[PDB]
Amino acid sequence: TDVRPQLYALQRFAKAQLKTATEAERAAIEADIARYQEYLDSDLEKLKQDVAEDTAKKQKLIPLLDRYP
Amino acid sequence: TAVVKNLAKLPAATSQILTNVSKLQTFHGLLEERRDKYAPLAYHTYDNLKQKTTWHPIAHAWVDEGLPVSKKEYNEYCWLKKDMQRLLPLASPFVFGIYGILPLAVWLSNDGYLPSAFSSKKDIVSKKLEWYSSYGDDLRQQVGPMLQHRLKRHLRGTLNNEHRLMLDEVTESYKEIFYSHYTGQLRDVRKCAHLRLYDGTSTVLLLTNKEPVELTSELLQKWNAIKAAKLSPEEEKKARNEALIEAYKEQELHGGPHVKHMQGYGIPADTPLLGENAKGDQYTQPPESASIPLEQLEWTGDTVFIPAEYRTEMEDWGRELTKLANQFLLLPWRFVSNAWNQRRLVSWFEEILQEDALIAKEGGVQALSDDELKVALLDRAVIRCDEELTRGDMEARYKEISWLMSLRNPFIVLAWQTGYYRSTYSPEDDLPEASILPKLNRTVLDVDVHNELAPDHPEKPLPRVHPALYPNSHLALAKEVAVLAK
Amino acid sequence: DESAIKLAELQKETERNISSFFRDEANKSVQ
Amino acid sequence: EECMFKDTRLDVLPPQVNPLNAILAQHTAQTPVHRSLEKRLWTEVRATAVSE
Repeated sequence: TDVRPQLYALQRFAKAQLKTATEAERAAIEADIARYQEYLDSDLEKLKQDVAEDTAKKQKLIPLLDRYP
Repeated sequence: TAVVKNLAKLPAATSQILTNVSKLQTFHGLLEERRDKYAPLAYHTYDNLKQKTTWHPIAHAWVDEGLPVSKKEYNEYCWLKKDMQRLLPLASPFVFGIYGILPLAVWLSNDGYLPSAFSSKKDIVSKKLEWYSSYGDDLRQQVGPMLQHRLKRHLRGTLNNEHRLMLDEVTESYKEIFYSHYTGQLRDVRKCAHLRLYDGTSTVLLLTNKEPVELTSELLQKWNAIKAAKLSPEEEKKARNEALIEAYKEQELHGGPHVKHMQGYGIPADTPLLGENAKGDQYTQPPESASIPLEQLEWTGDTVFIPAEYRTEMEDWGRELTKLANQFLLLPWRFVSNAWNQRRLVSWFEEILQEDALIAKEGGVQALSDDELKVALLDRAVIRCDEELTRGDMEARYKEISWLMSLRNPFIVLAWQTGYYRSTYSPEDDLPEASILPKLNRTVLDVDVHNELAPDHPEKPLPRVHPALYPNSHLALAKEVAVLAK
Repeated sequence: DESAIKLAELQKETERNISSFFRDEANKSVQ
Repeated sequence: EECMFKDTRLDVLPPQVNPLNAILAQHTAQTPVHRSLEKRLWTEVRATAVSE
């Protein structure tokens, strides 16, 4: 299972979508492209860090919802 | 009995009474010193009939965000104010004579009639809880249902006129808020906020040197941004006036403020010229401020809150509903106009809001103890002492009523509160049977305040969606998660 | 219903955009 | 007029509609497509994180 080519595909799709974007959408997509380039340069370390942050948020959220353990 | 038991400590109580009076004086000096330089002037306003004052928390209940005070000290302040209220029967011998001591005996009989000095306990929280569990919850548990009925019958009206007064969109929310003691299901506070649909749109006119401008979310956001940027006043006032003229143009394009076309309120047009004063076609005489150019539009620092409460306003409540609202909140109610009880209720409201602010400064609800949280909920009138809830249920209850009181409407607050005081008694001994399920538990996460809820259509209610099921909930609930996991 | 079909339609439109873009890209790569 | 002498609870039942569908639909309509494709990456990377 590869991750780098999927990220390249995502960046290319975002570039394709940028053409039909409005001003605010264009700025947001530019920030997103910068984020993807930062992930690419960082060798997926920042990406995995953000994934771990979100997963930690979720994994802290689950056990609190067990009202009747 | 309790009469002699309290007479035994009456000598030991006068010293504590005077000490408490001194503490109250010092705290009031501090609070008023802060209020007289940080708080605005909430002008007095008379009701529609213009004979008695009317009161609303949006204008009169000010919260000193930045009060260098501990929460327990504010609890002491409020409790000692109530003790000063309870010290009033001491005046009976000084107005009736030496035979005005039997009222003082009746005062000394019940400990709930008395101030703190007659209590053996020391901590303000334990003292307050003792008073509540002894006298106050019982006194409140016999006013809740009747107050609820009065609020209902204030909405739906008297003499079979519900088709003329009630709304068909607040129907299911009305049922869930007022008839959930039939179902046994929990209530969503947003369904109590739906009761505000009986009212009109609450507006805020900022008064300028030219015209009044209606406040909006955009203008308020811009003003908060300018306040956060911490700019020089030469730039601050300039940006504020820029946003103000922008909003003025926006509302002039909208068709004027909402207040121009609302029954009971209105902005006058240009004054007319009478008879020979009419100069041909110019039948009007514009005001002086018309000479001022619009670029010089400056905020006067004056504001006008218009709740537009056509059905919820405390004036139309009545002689009885006001008294019961003050009874249910354990406030003074006898032998006074509804204006004075309105002020008392608004002062209670202000106290609760300041206490909420200090709790949020002190680290939220979880920083509090169990007895302290119990006492807070008792002050908010959402718990009765014959329940023995969990900590999570108490925290959710606090969050619920805190958000509901953030909206500054006493009617929905009382509607919410009275739902927690609908207890029945069975005629049989075996029934109700011992339950099989565990005690009710909740969490702060189960309360949905960060999302809007449309009113369910009549006879088409929808199920409840947990906030956790929403997209990106782990990001929105991250604060509560960090507070709870720690 | 009138809430599930809408969600399915939005998801299908998103997947349609994705698949159409990548299919055009593959066709251009073969070209 | 004879509403009390009937049982029309079956004529009027609570609908079986899931309001979550109305919520998720508003969520997708606001988001773009590349974020939808990103979520496939967030999920895939989470699988590999659990694998390793």
